[PDB]
Formats: sequence, C-alpha cells, structure tokens
Amino acid sequence: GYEVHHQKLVFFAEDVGSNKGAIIGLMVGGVVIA
Amino acid sequence: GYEVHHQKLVFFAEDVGSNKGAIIGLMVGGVVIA
Amino acid sequence: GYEVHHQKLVFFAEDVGSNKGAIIGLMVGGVVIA
Amino acid sequence: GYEVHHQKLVFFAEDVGSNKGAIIGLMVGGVVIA
Amino acid sequence: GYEVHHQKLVFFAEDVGSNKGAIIGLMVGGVVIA
Amino acid sequence: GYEVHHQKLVFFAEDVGSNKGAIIGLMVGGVVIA
Repeated sequence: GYEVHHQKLVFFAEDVGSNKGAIIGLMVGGVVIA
Repeated sequence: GYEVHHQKLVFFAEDVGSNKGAIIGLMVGGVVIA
Repeated sequence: GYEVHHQKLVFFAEDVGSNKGAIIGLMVGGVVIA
Repeated sequence: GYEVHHQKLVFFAEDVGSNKGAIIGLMVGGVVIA
Repeated sequence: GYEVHHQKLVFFAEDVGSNKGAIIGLMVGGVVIA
Repeated sequence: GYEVHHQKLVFFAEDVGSNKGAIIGLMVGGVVIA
C-alpha cells in the first residue's frame, strides 16, 4: 500500500514585469539569442 | 493498492505585465531571438 | 506501507523585473547567447 | 550579424519493432498505463 | 559576429525491440504505471 | 567573433530490448510506478 500526493512544482512563482529578453522555463535543445 | 493524486505543476503563477520579449514555458528544439 | 507527500520544488520564488537577458529555469543541451 | 543553422533533434533514430506497450516521444501531463 | 550550427540532440539512437512497458523520451508532469 | 558547433547530446545510444518497465529519458515532476 502506497500513497503519493500533493507534490508541487513551480517555475516562476512571482509576477514578471517589464520583460525585454528571453524568459524560458524549460528548454531542451535549441538556441536562445538575447 | 496504490493512490496518486493532487500533483500540481505550474509554469507561471503570477500575472505577467508589459512584456516585450519572448516568454516561453516549455521549448523543445527551436530558436528564439529577442 | 509508504507515504510521500508535500514535496515542493521551485525555480524562481520572487518576481522578476526589468529583464534584458536570458532567464532560463532548466536547460538540457542547447546554446545561450546574451 | 548572427547565423544559426543545421540544428537537429531526434527522438527515435532506430526502427521500432514488435511493440506491445506505450512508446511516447514527448508527454506533457497525462497518464500512461502499460 | 556569431555562428551556431550542427548541434544535435538524440533520445534513442538504437532500434527498440519487443517492448512491453512505457518508453518515454521526455515527460513533464504526469504519471506512468508499468 | 564566436563559433559554437558540433555539440552532441544523447540519452540512450544502444538499442533497448525486452523492456517491461519504465524507461524515461528526461522527467520533470511526475510519478513513476514500476
């Protein structure tokens, strides 16, 4: 008998403002210029 | 007997404002210019 | 009998402001220029 | 002056045979039973 | 002047055979039973 | 003047056979039972 619950995963937990660049949460491969 | 529940995954948990760039949550391959 | 719960994983727990570069949370492979 | 080219991303580069389960390349959310 | 090229990212570079379980390349969130 | 090229990232470079469990390459969050 097992029980897994209430795990929680966040990437940004605060409002982003006035961005002008490249804000990515998860990136597999690929290039970013900024 | 198993039981998995109430897992939770967020990428942005705060309102975004005045953006001018590239805000991506998950990106597989691909280029980004900003 | 096991019980795993309430684990929590954050990448940014504070609002980002006035960004102009490359803010990435998790990056597998891939290049970044900034 | 920038130049990005010839990036390449593969998920399975070899022929699959005699499958009987769940072969997924990329999965966001969602459950899999097999 | 920059130049990024010929990056390469693979997940499985060998043919899979006689599978009976759950073969996933990339999985964000979500449960897997096997 | 910069030059980045020919980077290479593999997860499985050998054919998988007779699997019966959960073979994942990259997993963000989420549970696995096997």
